[PDB]
Amino acid sequence: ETVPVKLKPGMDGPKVKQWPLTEEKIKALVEICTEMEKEGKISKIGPENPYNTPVFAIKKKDSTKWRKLVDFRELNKRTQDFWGIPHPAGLKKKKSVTVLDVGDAYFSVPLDEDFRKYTAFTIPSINNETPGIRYQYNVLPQGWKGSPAIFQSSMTKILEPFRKQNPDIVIYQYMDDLYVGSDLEIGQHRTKIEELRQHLLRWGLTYELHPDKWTVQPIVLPEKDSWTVNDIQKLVGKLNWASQIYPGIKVRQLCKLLRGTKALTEVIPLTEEAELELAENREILKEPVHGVYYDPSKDLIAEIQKQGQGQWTYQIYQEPFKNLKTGKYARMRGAHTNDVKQLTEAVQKITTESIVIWGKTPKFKLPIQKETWETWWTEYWQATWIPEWEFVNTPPLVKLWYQLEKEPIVGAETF
Amino acid sequence: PIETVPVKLKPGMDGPKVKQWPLTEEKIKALVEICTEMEKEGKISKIGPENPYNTPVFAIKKKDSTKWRKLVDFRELNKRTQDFWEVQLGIPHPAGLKKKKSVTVLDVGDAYFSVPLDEDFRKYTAFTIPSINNETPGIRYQYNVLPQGWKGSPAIFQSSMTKILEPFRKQNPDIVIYQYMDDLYVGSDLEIGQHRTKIEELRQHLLRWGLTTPDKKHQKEPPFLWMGYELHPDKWTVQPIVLPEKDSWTVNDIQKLVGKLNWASQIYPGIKVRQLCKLLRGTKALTEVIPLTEEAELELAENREILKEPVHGVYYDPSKDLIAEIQKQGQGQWTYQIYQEPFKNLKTGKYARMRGAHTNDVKQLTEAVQKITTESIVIWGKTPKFKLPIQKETWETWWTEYWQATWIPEWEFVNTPPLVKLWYQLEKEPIVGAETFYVDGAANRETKLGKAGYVTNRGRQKVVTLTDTTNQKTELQAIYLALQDSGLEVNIVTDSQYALGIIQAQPDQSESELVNQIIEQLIKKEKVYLAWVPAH
Ligand SMILES: CC1=C(C(=O)Nc2ccc(Cl)c(C(=O)OC(C)C)c2)SCCO1
Repeated sequence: ETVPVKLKPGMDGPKVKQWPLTEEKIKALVEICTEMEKEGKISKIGPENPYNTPVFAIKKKDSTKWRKLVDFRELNKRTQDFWGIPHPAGLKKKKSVTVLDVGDAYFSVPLDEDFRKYTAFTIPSINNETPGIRYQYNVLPQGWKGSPAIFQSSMTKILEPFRKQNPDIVIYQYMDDLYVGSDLEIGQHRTKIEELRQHLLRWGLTYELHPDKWTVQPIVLPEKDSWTVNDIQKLVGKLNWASQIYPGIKVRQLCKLLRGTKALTEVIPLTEEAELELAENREILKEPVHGVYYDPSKDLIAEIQKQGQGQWTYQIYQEPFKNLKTGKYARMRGAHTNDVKQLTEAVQKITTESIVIWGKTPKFKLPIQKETWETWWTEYWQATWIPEWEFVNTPPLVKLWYQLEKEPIVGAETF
Repeated sequence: PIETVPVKLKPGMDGPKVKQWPLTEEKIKALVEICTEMEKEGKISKIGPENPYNTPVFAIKKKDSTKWRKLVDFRELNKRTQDFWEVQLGIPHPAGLKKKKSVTVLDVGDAYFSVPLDEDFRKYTAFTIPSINNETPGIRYQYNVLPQGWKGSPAIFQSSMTKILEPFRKQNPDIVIYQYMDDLYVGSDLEIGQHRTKIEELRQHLLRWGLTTPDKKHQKEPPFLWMGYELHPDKWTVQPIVLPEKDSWTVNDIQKLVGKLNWASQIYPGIKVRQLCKLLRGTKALTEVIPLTEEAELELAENREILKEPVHGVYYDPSKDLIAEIQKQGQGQWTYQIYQEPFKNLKTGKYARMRGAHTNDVKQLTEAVQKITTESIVIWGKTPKFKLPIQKETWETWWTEYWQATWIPEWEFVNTPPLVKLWYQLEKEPIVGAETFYVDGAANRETKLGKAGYVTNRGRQKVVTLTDTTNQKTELQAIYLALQDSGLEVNIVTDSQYALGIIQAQPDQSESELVNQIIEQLIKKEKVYLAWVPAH
C-alpha cells in the first residue's frame, strides 16, 4: 500500500533547473528511463506539473553500467519529518566497515500518488533540439530521505536473521547505503559481508573503511638549529592566530626577539625565557581543546583548504575553532592533473566519515569557485547522496596553521 | 480529438472579472463577424448568464488586409492561471545543428486554436462583445481551444505536438523535426523525392489530427533567419548588418548602435566601440545629439568596412573533433573560435573585459575556458579539445600552487602571441643579501589623514603624509615606496592583512590603482619576498 506523505507546512515542490549534461550521459539516462518506464516505476508527465529536480549519470565502479542519480537535496529539505535509526556509537570503534548500495529495493514500494508530482525530473537534449523528456516517480525514489524511512519496517525485517547470526557486527543505514562494521579480520570480514549480500540478494539487492585508525592528529611546531628573524616572524603569526583556540599560548618573549629592524635572514639567539615559552606551547598543542562535544541539534560543518601538491586539509566543527575532528587528504592515484577530482573525492571521503561518526552529512565550505564546481563535480561523484555546500575564499592563516599538522614517522607501514 | 491537459487556478484565486471596454458600432460589427466564424469553426462557444468571469476583447486592424481583426486581453487570467513547466527557453544554436540534404519548414499556424481547452477551465476565458454604447446585454462567449495570448497555450501546444509526432518519429528515425512557435523544421539526408514524399506523409498525419498545414503562398524557403543568421542546409551565413550614415546622432542612436556593434563583436574580428562609448559620458537626455569626434567618425568608418565582409559558417559533424582556440586580446579580454576542420568555424566569440576586484591571467584564461566548456556541453554535449596560448609549464607552476581549486580539461599549447604568463612570483624564502624594508602606514579613518614609511636594516628610512586617504591605502603605499626605493631584490615586512592576500593570490590586476602600481613595481623587481607579521 501507499502511505500518505506530504510537504512541510506551507512548502511547495522543487522547481530546480536541469543542468546541461554530456551526450554519453543523456544516452544512458534515456536508456535507463525507458526501462524503468516499462517496468512501471516511472511515467512520462504533462506540462501542468510545474515542478522539477535535476538528474545525472554517475559510474557504478568496476562496470561500464552508468548509474542514475537524482539531486533530491531540495525535495528532502521540503519533505515532512518522520519524527531514521539512532546512531550506533559502536560503529566508529570498529576495525573495518564496508558500504553497500541498498537503494535498489525502493522500487518495490509504491509512492503515495499525491506526492509523485514533486518527483518531477527531466532529460535534456543537446542544443535543445528536442524538448525535455519529463517523468515522475510511481515508486520509492532513490536518494530521497522518505525512502529509507518508509522502507524501514521491511528493512529491519529482512535484516534481523543476519544480525542475530552475527551479533558482533553493526549495520547502519544512511539513505541508500548500508555500512557494516565488524571486528573480524579482513577475509572473515568480507566473507561474512558477502554472506550478507547473498542474504540480501534473495529479495533483490546488489568501500573498505577502518574507523579505529582515524587518529586525531596534533600541530607540530618547527624546530631548528638556529632561527632567523623571518622564521620567528612566521612562527609568531601562526601561534598568535592559534591563540583563538588555546588561549594559554603566548608569544610575548618571542616578540621581544623581534625588537629591532634587522635582516630577515639574520639569526637570533634564543633567550631561555623565549625557549620555555615555546615548550609551554608545544605542551598545550600536544592535545585537542577541552569542552568540545557534538550537538545533534546543530548543523555539522566541514571546511577544506587546498594545501597544494595534491594535499588538502579539513576541519569538521559546529562552532568556530571548536573542532570535532581535523585531518588531511592526499590525492588518489590518477587524479594528478585534476583539482576538481581530488576535491570531489575528498568531499565524499569526509562525508562518509561524517556519516560513520555522527550519522549525518556535514555542510561544506569549499575553496573553489561555483562555476568550476558545478561544471565538473558530477563527472567524479560516486556517492548515492549529495551533501550541502557553499563556496569560499580561504583565509591564508587558517591554511598556514593546519599545514602544521603532524604526519607519521614513516607512515602506515603496509609491508 | 486530442486529450486535454488538466488546468487549475494558481493557488485558489478566482477567474478574472474585468469589465468590457466600450466600443463603437463599427468595431462591434467586426467582432460580431469574426466571432460567428470562430463560433462555427468550433473554436469558441456562446454562453449565457451562468458565468461571472470575463476578459476584455478589442478590435484592431492589421496591415496584411487592413481587415478588422480581434484581440483578447488575457493579462489577468494569465496572472491567475497556475504555473506550468518552463517552455523551451534554450533554443538550438546554429553552430550545434547538423548539416542536412534538405530542410523544410511547415507552418502549424493557428494550431493554437486547434488544441482543445480543458473543458473545466473554459469558463475563465469568457469575454463580451459590447452593444452600441452600452445597450442591453452584449454577446457572450468562451474559448474551447488554446487562446492566442493565453499563458498555458505555448507549453500545451508544444506537448500536444510532441505526442502526435511520437508515432511518426518512431517510424522514421532518420528524420529530424524541430518545434518552435507554430513552426516545424523537418530536415534529412534522404533523397529530395523521398524527403518531399515524407514531408507529405507527415503533413497528412497532421491532417488526421485536425492540424491544418500551409498554403503555397505562406511557404517559407531557405535560407532561414535564426536571429542574426541565415541558414542554408549546406552552411550558415551571418546576416549583413547595416550602420546608417547620418549627420545627427542622438544618445539613443549611439547606444542602439553600440549594441548592434557589440553583437557583431562576437562574429566579426576587429570591432571596437571605445570611442563610441566615450560619447556617452555625461549625457543629459536620450534625445540629446552628441557630435562625433574625429576618432569616433574614424572607428565608425573602419567598422563599416569590416562589417561588409561575408562571414560564412559550417554545421556540426559528430564524426569529427571539436576544437577551441583562444587568444588573449589585451588584458581581461579573450577571443575564441570553435572549428572541427581548420578555418571552418562553427562558432566564435569573445568575452568582455571582466573588471573584477583582483585576479591574474591564468585564472582569467581558466574562467574563459570554463565559460566556453559550459557553452560547448549545451551546444554539442561535448567539451572541445583546447588549444591555449600558455605554456604547459606556466600552467603546471601556477595551478599546482594556487590557493583555490581550478582545472583546464584536455588541452594543448599553441604559440599564438601574446602568450599568457606569470608577471612575477613572490620568493619562496627571504632573499639573503637584499635589503629589508620594515614598512608601516597609519591613518585616522575619520580625519582621513595618514602617514606611511619604512625603516630598513640598511639605514634607509622615509615617511610621507597623506590627506584624503584610508588606512588600507597607507599600508599599501608603505609597500609601494618600499619597492620604489629598493633595488632589484627586496624583502618587505608588513602587518597588512591585505598583503597576506597578495602573498596567497599574487594577483596581476586589481580594482585598486594603488595595488596595480605595486604590481607594476613587483613585476619590475628581479626578486621580491613578502613576509607578513601580526600587527601591534
Ligand atoms: C535539418 C534540421 C536539423 C539540423 O540539425 N540542422 C539544420 C540545418 C539547417 C536548418 Cl535551416 C535547420 C532548421 O531547422 O532551422 C532552425 C535553425 C530553425 C536545421 S534539426 C531539426 C530538423 O531540421
